[PDB]
Amino acid sequence: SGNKAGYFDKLKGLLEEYPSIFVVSVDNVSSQQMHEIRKALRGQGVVLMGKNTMVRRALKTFMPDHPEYERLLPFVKGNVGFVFTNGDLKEVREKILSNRIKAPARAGAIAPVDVWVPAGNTGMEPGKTSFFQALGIPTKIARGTIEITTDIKLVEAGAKVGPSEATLLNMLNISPFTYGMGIAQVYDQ
Amino acid sequence: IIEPSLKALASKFNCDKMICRKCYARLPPRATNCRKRKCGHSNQLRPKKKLK
Amino acid sequence: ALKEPPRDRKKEKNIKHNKSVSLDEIIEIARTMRFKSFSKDLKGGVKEILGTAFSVGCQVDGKSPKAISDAIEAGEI
Amino acid sequence: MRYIHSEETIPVPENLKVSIKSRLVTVEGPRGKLQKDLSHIAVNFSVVKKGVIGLEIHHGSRKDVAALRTVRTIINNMIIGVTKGFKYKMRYVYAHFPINVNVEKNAETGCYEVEIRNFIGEKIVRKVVMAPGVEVEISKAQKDELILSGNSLEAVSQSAADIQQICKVRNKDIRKFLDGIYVSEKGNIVE
RNA sequence: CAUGGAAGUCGGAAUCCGCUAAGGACUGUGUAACAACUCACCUGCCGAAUGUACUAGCCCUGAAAAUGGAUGGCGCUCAAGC
Ligand SMILES: [Mg+2]
Ligand SMILES: [Mg+2]
Ligand SMILES: [Mg+2]
Ligand SMILES: [Mg+2]
Ligand SMILES: [Mg+2]
Ligand SMILES: [Mg+2]
Ligand SMILES: [Zn+2]
Repeated sequence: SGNKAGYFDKLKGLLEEYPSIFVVSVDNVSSQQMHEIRKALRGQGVVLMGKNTMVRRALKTFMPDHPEYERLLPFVKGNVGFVFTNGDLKEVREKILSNRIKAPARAGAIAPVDVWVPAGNTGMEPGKTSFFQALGIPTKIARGTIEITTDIKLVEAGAKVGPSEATLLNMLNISPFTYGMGIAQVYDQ
Repeated sequence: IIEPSLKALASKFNCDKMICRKCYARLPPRATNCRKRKCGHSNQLRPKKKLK
Repeated sequence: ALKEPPRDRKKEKNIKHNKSVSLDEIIEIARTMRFKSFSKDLKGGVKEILGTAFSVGCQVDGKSPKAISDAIEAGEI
Repeated sequence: MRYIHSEETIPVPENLKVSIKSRLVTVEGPRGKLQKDLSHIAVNFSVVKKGVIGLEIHHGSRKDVAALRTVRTIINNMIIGVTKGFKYKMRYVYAHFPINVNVEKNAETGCYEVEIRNFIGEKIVRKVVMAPGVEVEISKAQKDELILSGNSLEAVSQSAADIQQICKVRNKDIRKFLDGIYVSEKGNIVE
């Protein structure tokens, strides 16, 4: 547990030097997203999150270095990380909000909102018509391109997406999911 | 011929089993002790070998 | 590319482990092309990486690529 | 080593009614009524809160304490069955000889019975009659599906096992002859 | 490095560093090979015990013979057994 011991001194060393601490609620986000935001904020500020700190901040609350830690004691519930930076709070309000990825469906993901395909020309190879015939979508091949004459409802809002439609959604580059950084309440603002 | 998923479903009930080495009893795949009393709940089990 | 002499044809049928190369600033110069593609802070980690990358070659003479990368005593550039 | 106090609780939704007398449980709700007799187990029942049933054992042994979770799950299954019902699905698997079934309707009483013909190309006509309260359907959703549905898990499952156990191959290598009828899915009627 | 090809995954010998709480010269599948998927590993939930060997008391398997049958008999289970 060498890294376990190494975490303690890093947390206590880092908390005292930086007067501003920002709380981030990150959940089910791809590793590459944290990689890119880490490289983007490499020059200014260091981001680090870990396991729940049941007593590791309570020990800093016992001694008087920061009487305001015990005000922040109840704020930790789960999957909440901390960001240590020296920039202004106004400038960091929207700094970490960049690079919202377009998450594809996962073969049954619940769509919060009704998903519709606008009228247009798909333009792909007409060998894929078996996929359309699986769902029974009225499609006409024009100039070697599959065209949907009439809009067909894909899945109702809040209902499980069909596996065939979900697979077609990947190559259609349309999805109801947009994953991005979550901003939590900080310092009772 | 049998489509692969049905063949797997049928194989689940009569191919993936454990065999006791004392009374030749059929046991679940993850079992560790025979359930019959005439072998003394022995723990000498071997997998049922597949057909090939 | 550095390898050893030329990898003449019809010679790779047998063992082809004769690819020993020198360990010097030539590899550090070649590291600038990569230029710490994956983070590596100011590229010190990339310098150690590229130095220990030729672990099969075992650096040159007594020195080893792993020992050279492990010993943080050389200049940054 | 005897444990002084062991207790468990069951929440109850605001849809059904339950009454117990002499360790005999009666559960009745929107989809019907069920009965169970538990006179063979020494358990103390109580009403913990407005919608929670508690049950417990005092000074029990390890073997006696073991049955407490079994009782809890049986009554919970009764609650599930009376508020959502049960539904099993089964599939037919044959290689050469198709197997034909005939689920004729009620035979002047509530019991259903299913007739099976042409198993591994056999001319036996074989008949099994299920317990009352189980409804059998031939699926129209897709091909070669049998649907069993009902209120009680024990009866639905037992009838399905009767169907599974009646189609057996004798004097043959069963790793090669995979002919038969097998169960494939378990779930509730609603959702 | 060999290589239709083998970006870990005919293969040979090596086996490092970046950034992390963790995510590999790869744990398999997959594939021309990759990718993909998974695994490992850490974290989101959780809410107090766990795992691995050994020792000896009772009980059970090991335990098959010829007329019908003997803890002396009936019978006995918080014993009427040890
Ligand atoms: Mg034979
Ligand atoms: Mg004995
Ligand atoms: Mg005796
Ligand atoms: Mg006597
Ligand atoms: Mg006594
Ligand atoms: Mg006496
Ligand atoms: Zn056995």
